[PDB]
Amino acid sequence: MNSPIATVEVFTLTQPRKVPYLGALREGEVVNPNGYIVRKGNRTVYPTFDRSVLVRMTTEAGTVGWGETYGIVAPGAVAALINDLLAGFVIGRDASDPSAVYDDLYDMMRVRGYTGGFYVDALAALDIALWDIAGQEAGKSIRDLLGGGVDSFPAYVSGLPERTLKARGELAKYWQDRGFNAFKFATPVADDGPAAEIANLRQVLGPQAKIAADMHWNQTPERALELIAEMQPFDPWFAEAPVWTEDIAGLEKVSKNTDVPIAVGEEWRTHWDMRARIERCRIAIVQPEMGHKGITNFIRIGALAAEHGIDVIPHATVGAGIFLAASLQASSTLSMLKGHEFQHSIFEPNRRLLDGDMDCREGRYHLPSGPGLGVRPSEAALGLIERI
Amino acid sequence: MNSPIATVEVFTLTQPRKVPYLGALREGEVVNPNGYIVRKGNRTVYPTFDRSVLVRMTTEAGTVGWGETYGIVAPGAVAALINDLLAGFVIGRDASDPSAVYDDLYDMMRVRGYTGGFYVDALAALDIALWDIAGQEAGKSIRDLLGGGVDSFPAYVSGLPERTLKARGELAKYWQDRGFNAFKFATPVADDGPAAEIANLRQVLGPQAKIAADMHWNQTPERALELIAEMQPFDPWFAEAPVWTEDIAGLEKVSKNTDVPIAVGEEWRTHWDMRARIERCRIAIVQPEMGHKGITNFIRIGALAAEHGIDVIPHATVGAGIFLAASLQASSTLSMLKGHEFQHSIFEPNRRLLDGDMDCREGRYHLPSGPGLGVRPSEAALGLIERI
Ligand code: NA
Ligand code: NA
Repeated sequence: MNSPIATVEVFTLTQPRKVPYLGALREGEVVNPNGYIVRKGNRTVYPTFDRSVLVRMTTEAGTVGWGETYGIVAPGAVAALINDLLAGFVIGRDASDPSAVYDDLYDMMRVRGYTGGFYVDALAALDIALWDIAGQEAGKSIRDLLGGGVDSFPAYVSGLPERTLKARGELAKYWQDRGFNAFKFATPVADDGPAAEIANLRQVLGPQAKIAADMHWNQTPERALELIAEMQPFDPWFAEAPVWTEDIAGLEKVSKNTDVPIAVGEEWRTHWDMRARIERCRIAIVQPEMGHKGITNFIRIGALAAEHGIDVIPHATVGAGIFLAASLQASSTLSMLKGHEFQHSIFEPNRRLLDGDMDCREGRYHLPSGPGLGVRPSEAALGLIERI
Repeated sequence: MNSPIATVEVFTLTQPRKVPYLGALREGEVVNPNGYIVRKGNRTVYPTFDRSVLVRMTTEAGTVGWGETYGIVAPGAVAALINDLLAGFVIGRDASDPSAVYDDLYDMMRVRGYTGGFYVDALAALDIALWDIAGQEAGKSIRDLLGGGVDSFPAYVSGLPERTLKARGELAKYWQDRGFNAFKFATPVADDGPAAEIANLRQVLGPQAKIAADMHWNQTPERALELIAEMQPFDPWFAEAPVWTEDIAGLEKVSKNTDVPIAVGEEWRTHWDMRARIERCRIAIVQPEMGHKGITNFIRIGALAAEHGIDVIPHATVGAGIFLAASLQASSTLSMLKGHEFQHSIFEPNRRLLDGDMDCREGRYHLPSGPGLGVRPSEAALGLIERI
């Protein structure tokens, strides 16, 4: 029934970015070795390309599962973890209980403090591939295997890649006319500030639209609160990532001193990360990123949200569509799911990279139909992947 | 004058000697074909060879600094991080303000959640190399660059690698007679349990000996409190790692419900990790590991401990002697320093792998003389290093 894992193969898929992105670099920033650039304003490194890490996992019987995680930065890190260490402890196991395999792999390195970061990125890719196999072997979609899920849910527009405030609103209105009712903007994009941006968006989109602000971490708690106050006359849906990730005291302060819902969680890895915040802060929404987390982690974060009446609105990002499909599968089973980030500019071009009916239209994701993940890399994608 | 960094070279060094496991290999334990072994107790993975990652960093003027981090598992992860991402951001910088460079590197990935693990392992190795250069350029030891430190301080015996209770007591006494006054044992080891072990050690060593219990993580807070209460009559020096690292609520419960000092922190990476625990828990002792952390992080943790009256008792782990030399340099400056882990099997490799006069004799560490770290790899070590 469940055939042992025979092989674990790691790949990268690297392609040119197809969105204007270098407009964010306004301070004379220079490309560093291997194509990296640091934005001076937030000190964060960015790739000059799109890249993710893909895993092909094959049973003795020939069932092929796929997983994926972040590969934008030093994909050799995940590749080393899998090739040197983790693959050996997956091979010979089977997919009868994927979460048991995850928990064993996690346990190998937890006491040495590798409880997140690249280690969990690696585990995420293996976990998605193993659940894909489990579903295929059962003849069930992952969501079915997880107890049942819905086949569609709301999607919000993320990413307004235009140079001017005016053109950003025109882009949002274009998406509104396509049947989207929920939107998010990033505060560093906003030249006259987040208040002027939300003011424009609110005017353009009308009072019924949901308009969230991604505050993108780089504030003191006091400044975060000031900016949230400036935005609040325009009815923000939520304020996301008001302070640095490490600053739980600062998040606590922000969350207890505004009524604007606070959303966090894209950069977490496990429910343990969630526990550290919700035990201290007022968190309205969690925003898990499947590519960092894997299905086992995502399901446990979802269950913890249900315990505390916290809404779940998952993140989305640069990737081939494999971890996104995983996100949809897992998200669909969650009682606290309100909807899901939609990166139109990433999703649209990568239809070519996938076999499988995953769609997003008229403000809703439509889940794929097949057993397991329901998607796989297309023949075109297989021509592009490189071994790592 | 501080000359800009020209080159960053990454190596592994695999040792011809092997530190004992604490806990004899047991029926059913498997040597994986990948060269790793998972232990039946905590399900932590262990290597079959001791190995660390070394970094040689060279200025344009030709000053050579050395750093070191963990390499026991998947050293390709750190190597990829350094070769692909980090080295390019260090090249061109100088050692005038090593902590500024550390901060810039850390900031590149913090919003994506890479705030620890292998990322900070890699930063630790670079940070140690940069301080080594800074010292040599100033003609000052690292401790003198940091405002001055002691030239020696007490070491304690951090574990007792023998296969019986009786033999571990005899080994403790052997070290007591050779100048040691403080000892630690691992609670899962004795067949009769940790109360039986501490009772034996107390009887063998006498009232004056400090005897700590390393609880090795795998307890509920309730079970940890039960075991601590059983050991309590025998005057434990501290109870280390009573619950899982991620279980901050569990650590709070333990620390608030025993008067036995609680010690944690070898598997942390930054002062952020400390802040998350000390805000909620009663921590008596922090135990930073230089190989995971680097000088910048280690000193910040020391300063935070000083602010809160928390004792600092650093960890030690097998390596070539580079991160250990860094540990002694940084520890020597700390007002809260109350000792430092030692084991014969951990220290001994550095006698052949390092040139320099770092020592441990009669139960005390003695710091090397000379600028920077005051040590560098020996001809033997330069022979054995392999590029990665
Ligand atoms: Na997010
Ligand atoms: Na320790």
